[PDB]
Amino acid sequence: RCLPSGKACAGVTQKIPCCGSCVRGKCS
Repeated sequence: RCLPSGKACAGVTQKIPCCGSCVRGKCS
């Protein structure tokens, strides 16, 4: 369920981290 870049990753305690790397509250 990793999030593909272009999304707002704002919840380190989420189900899945950024498929890539979440930076600046933005899946990069």
